[PDB]
Amino acid sequence: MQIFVKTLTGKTITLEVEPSDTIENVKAKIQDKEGIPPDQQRLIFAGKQLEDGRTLSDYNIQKESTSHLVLRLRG
Repeated sequence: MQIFVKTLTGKTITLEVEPSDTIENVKAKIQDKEGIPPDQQRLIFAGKQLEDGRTLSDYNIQKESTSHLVLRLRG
């Protein structure tokens, strides 16, 4: 499935993922496109920060017809 990530400029990128993928795995894909290491990424979905050891399904991100996440820089 596809997800959209609002980057630090207010623009977006797209990632291809699976619902059971871990948050850490998603951050690795964001690092590939944006050059921000996973330890400096904060991902927000539906107002909640996503935890590295959790999966996308833990947050029901796949239930939305369009999956919208927001990237913030730690610090």
